[PDB]
Amino acid sequence: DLGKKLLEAARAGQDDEVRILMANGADVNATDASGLTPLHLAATYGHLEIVEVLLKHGADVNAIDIMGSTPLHLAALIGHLEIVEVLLKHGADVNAVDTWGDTPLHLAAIMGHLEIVEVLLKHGADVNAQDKFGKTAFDISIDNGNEDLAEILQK
Amino acid sequence: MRECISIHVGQAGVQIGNACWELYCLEHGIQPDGQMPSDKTIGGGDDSFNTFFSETGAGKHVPRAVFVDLEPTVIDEVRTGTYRQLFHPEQLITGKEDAANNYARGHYTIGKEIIDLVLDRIRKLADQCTGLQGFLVFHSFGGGTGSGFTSLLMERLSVDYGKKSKLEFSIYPAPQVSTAVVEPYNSILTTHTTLEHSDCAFMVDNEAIYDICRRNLDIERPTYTNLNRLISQIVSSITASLRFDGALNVDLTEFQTNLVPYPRIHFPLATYAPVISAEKAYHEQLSVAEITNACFEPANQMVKCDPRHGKYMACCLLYRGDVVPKDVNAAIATIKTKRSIQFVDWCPTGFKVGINYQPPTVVPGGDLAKVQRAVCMLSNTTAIAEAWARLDHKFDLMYAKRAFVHWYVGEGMEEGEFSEAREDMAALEKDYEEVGV
Amino acid sequence: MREIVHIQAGQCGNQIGAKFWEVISDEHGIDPTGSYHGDSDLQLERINVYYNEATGNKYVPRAILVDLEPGTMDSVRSGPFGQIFRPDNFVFGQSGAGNNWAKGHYTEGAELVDSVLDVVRKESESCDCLQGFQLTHSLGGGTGSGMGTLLISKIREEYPDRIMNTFSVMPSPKVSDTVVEPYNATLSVHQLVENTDETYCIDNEALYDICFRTLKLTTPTYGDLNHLVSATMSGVTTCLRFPGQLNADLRKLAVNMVPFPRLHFFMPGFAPLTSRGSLTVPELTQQMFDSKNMMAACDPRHGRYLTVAAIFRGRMSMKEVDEQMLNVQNKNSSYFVEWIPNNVKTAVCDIPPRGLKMSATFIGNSTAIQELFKRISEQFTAMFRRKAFLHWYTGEGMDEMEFTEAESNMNDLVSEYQQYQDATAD
Ligand SMILES: Nc1nc2c(ncn2[C@@H]2O[C@H](COP(=O)(O)OP(=O)(O)OP(=O)(O)O)[C@@H](O)[C@H]2O)c(=O)[nH]1
Ligand SMILES: Nc1nc2c(ncn2[C@@H]2O[C@H](COP(=O)(O)OP(=O)(O)O)[C@@H](O)[C@H]2O)c(=O)[nH]1
Ligand SMILES: COc1ccc(/N=N/c2cc(OC)c(OC)c(OC)c2)cc1O
Ligand SMILES: [Ca+2]
Ligand SMILES: [Mg+2]
Repeated sequence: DLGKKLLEAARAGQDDEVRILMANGADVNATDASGLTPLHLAATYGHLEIVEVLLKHGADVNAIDIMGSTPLHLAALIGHLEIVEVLLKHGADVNAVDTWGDTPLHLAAIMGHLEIVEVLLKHGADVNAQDKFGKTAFDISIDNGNEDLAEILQK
Repeated sequence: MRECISIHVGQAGVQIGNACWELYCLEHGIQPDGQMPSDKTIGGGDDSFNTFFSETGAGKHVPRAVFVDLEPTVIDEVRTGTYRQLFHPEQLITGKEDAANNYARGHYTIGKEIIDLVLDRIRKLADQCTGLQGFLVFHSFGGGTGSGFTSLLMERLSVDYGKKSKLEFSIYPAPQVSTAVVEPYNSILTTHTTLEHSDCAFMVDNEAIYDICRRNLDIERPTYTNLNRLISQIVSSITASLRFDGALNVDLTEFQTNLVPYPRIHFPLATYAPVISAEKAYHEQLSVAEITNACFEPANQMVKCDPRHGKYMACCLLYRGDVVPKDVNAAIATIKTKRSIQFVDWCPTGFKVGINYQPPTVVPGGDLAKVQRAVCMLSNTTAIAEAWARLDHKFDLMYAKRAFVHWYVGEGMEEGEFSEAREDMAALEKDYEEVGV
Repeated sequence: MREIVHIQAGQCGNQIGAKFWEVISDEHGIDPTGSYHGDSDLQLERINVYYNEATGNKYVPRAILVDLEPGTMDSVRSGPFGQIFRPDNFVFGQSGAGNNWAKGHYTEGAELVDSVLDVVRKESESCDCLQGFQLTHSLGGGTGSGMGTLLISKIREEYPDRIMNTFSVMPSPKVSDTVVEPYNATLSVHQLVENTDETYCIDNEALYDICFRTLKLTTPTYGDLNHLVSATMSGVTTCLRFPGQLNADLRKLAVNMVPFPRLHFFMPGFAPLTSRGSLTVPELTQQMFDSKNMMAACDPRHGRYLTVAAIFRGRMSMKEVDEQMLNVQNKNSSYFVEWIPNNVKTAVCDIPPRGLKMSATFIGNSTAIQELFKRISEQFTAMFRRKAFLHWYTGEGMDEMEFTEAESNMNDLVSEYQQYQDATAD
C-alpha cells in the first residue's frame, strides 16, 4: 500500500521518494487514521517543495481532517509563510472554519505570526469571523494586549 | 533582698535589654567593667541593687540576665559593645537560623533545638540566688522568636519554677516600624499560650512611642535607637521599686496584688511625664500638679487607647525627684472632680503613691532633657481592650481567607490552634466588657 | 542566616546567570581574578551570601553551571568574569536538548542529574548555614525548562527545609519564533507551582516591548534584553548583599510575600529604564507602579496587589520615601487587597548600582499575572488541539495525559488568581 509510504515521505521531507511513489500510482489524497493527507503533513513540517509537487499532482488544497483542519490552518498555526503563499495561490479557502470555529487568521494571530496575519488580510480574511467562544482575531489582540497585532488588524 | 532574673528574647527584647542595663548601671553608679566604687561590701550583700546585680569576689557587679536569640547578629552587637565586659559570656545565647517571623518556627521546630540550653543557663543563675522571686521577660509580639520562643520558654518556666512570679515587657506592633505582615497572627498566638503562665504584662505600643518621639522630641523619622532609649526610661521607672528602697511595689507579688484584680486581665497601662527634648536644656521645671495632670492625657500613654472610654480597677503613681508628698495629695484632690475618672464600683477609688526622691538619670547621647521631677502612672483600665480589638480585627481580615496559614501548618502546628487562640481573645475582650467598657 | 547556592541551566540560564555575576561583582568590588579592589567596607559585610573565601583572600562565586551542550561552557569561560567560576562546578553534557522539554526532563537530562547533585552537595556542605537555592533558566527551551525543573525536584527531596527561588524567563513569539515553546513553558509551570517557594517571572514579551517602544531600539538583541534582566536581578537581591535595616533572607521574603502556597509568581519591575550606553523620589515611585516598567507583560491596573516589596537604592531622604509611598497607596487604593493590612513594604539601601545615582526595584505578587499565564495557555491549547509535534515528546517516553494535567493545572492557577482578585473583606 503506497498511500502510507507517501504520508511518511511527505512528513519526513523525502522529496525524491514523493516523486517515485506518485509515479507508481500512490494515492496523493491518501489519509491517515485522523484524516490528514500528504499535503497536510508537508504543510505542517515545512516542506515547501513537497507542497508544490503535490499540488501539481491533484492534491485537494481544501482537504479537511476529522477536526476540520485544512493545510492552510496548519501552515498558519506553525508559521510557514512561503507555504501559506503557495496554498493561497492554488485556491485555498482563506476563511475555512475548523471544529473550534477557528480560521487561519485566528491561528496566526494567537501564535504571533504577524507577516502571515498581513498576507491573510491581503487575501480577504474575514476580520468579523468569530470562533466557538465568540472571539474575532481583533478580540484576541485586545484580550492578550498585543499592540503590534492590533495595529496590523486596524488597516 | 529577693533576686529577680531578666530574660531578653529576640531582636526587640535584646535591644531594649541593652538600653535598660546601660541605664541601670548609670543609676546605681556601676562602671562598664562592673566596678562600683560606692559598694563598700566587696563579694556580696543584701542591698536593694543586689536584686538585679550579683557580686563575684573581685568587686564585679554582674546583671542577673540572659539574652537569647535564634540568630547571632543582634547579640553580637552586645558582645562587642561598650558594656561587653559587664555580662556573663555564657548568658548571651545564639542559634544559627532565626524563626523567619513565624511563631510556629520559634515555638515548635527551631526553638526546640535551643530550649534545653537556655533553661540550663537560667538554672545556673537561679542556683546562685538565696531567695529568687521571679522573672522579667522582654520580647516582641510580632517576631517569630519573640512570639514563639517566648511562649515555649514561659510554658517550661511554669513547670520548673511553679511558685515564682513572671512579668512581661511586650512590644505590641505598629505599621510604621513593623517588619512582617504576619505580626497580628504571631501576637494573637503568643498571647493565647502565654496568658496562663504570666502574672502581669506591660505592653509597649510601638505607635505610641513613635508618636511621642515625633511630637515631644522633634524627631522627624524615629529609629529603634530613639524608641528604645525612651522605652528604657519607662522600664526603669517601673522596676525602680525592686532596685531601690521604697514602700510601693517592693516585690513581684505586690505588682500583682496592686495592679491585677483577676488573673486574665493582667495588662496595666503605663503613662510617663514629662518627656522634653534635650535641645530644651533651659526648660521651665514642671510642678507636681502639671506632671500628674499629664498622666491622664492619652498622648503620654505607652498604649494608644482612651481611658475616658473605660473604668479604672487600680492606679499607682511612682514619682522620681523633688516631690513633696503634700503636693502629690493636693494634685490627687484636684484630679478627682476636674477630670472624668471613673473607678469600678467593686474597688476602692484610692490611688497608691510611691516617692523616690532622686531625680531620673539621663543617658549620655539620649534625646531627653534632665528633669527635677518625673512620674510614671501604672493603672489597670478596661480601655486597654481597644488595643486588643485593633489587633483581633487585623487577625480576622487575613484569617477569614486563611492567608499565610500554610506557613504555620508547614512547621508542626495545627490549623485548629488559630481558632482556639482567636476564641481565647474573644473571651478576653468579653472579660473587659463584663468589668465595664 | 546567610549562604545561597546559585544554579544556572541551559542557554538562557547561563547567559543571564553570567551577567548577574558580572554586575554584582562590580558592585562588591571583585575583579575577574577574584581580588578585592573596592573602596568601602559595606561591599564585604555580607559577601558570604554569594561568595566563598578561597586561599590568598580571594572570593569565588557559589555558582554551579550546567547545560546539555558544551558550546555554552566555552561561551561562559571566554567572558570577562569567566575564569572566576570554580572549574569543578561546570557540569556539561554531550548531546543537547533541541528545544525539547522531554529530552531535558526524562532522557538526556535524567542521565546527567546525579553528576550535578554531587557538586550541589559539595557546595552545600561547605556552607555555615545554607538558607536556599536560586536557579536561572528559561521555560521555552529544553535544558533550562526540562532539566532545570528535574534538578529542582531532586534538590527539594534532599533539602526539604531550604528555600527554592527561581528567575524564570517566559517565552514570547516576538523574541523567539519557535512554536513548541508554549509546550515547554506549560510543562515547566506545572512543576514550578508544586516545587518552588518563590519565582521571579521575567517575560521576554515585556523585555522586547520595553526595548522597542520605550528605548526606541528597532531590532532589540539578547544583550539589550539581558541589560534589563541584570538590572532587575541586582535590584531584587540588593538587601541579601548589603546590611541596611532588613535582616534579609529568602525565608522571610517568602513568609511575607506568599499568602497562598501556589501563588508564588512575582512580577518584578525597575525604574529608571535605560539602554546599554545612554530622577527624584516622587518620579521613581510613579514609574515603579506603571505597566511600562514591569518585567512581566501584564497591566497591574487589571488586577489587585496581594503583597508588594519595594527597594529604593541611592542617597535619598527616608521621610520623603515614606511620604511618596503613602501617596501612591491612597491614589491607587482600589488596586490593593483590603484583607491583608500593611501589605506594602519599603526597603532602603545607600549603595546605588553603577551609572545610576538613584533607582527603585519593585516586587509584586499581583493577580494581574494571570494575563501572562492566559497568553501561554491560549498558545498551548491552539497547538495541543491540533496535536502538532506531539510525537517529539511521546517519542521520549512522555504520556499524553501529562500535557492535559499541565493544561488543567495552569487553568486552575488562573482560576485561583481570579478568586482572590474578586474577594472582599467587609
Ligand atoms: N521598640 C522596638 N521594637 C523593635 C525592636 N526590634 C524589633 N522591634 C519590633 O519587633 C517586631 C519584630 O520582631 P523582632 O523582635 O525583630 O523579631 P525576633 O524576635 O528576632 O524574631 P525573628 O527575627 O522572626 O526570629 C516588630 O514589630 C518590630 O517593630 C527594637 O529594638 N525596639
Ligand atoms: N532574555 C533572554 N532570553 C533568552 C536568552 N537566551 C535564550 N532566551 C530565550 O530562551 C528560550 C530558549 O531557551 P534556551 O535557554 O535557548 O534553551 P535551553 O538551552 O534548552 O535551556 C527562548 O524563549 C529564547 O527567547 C537570553 O540570553 N536572554
Ligand atoms: C506584605 O508585607 C511585606 C512584604 C514584603 C516584606 N519583606 N520584604 C523583604 C524583601 C527582601 O528582598 C527582596 C528581603 O531580603 C531577601 C527580605 O528579607 C527579610 C524581606 C515584608 C512585609 O512585611
Ligand atoms: Ca556588696
Ligand atoms: Mg530576629
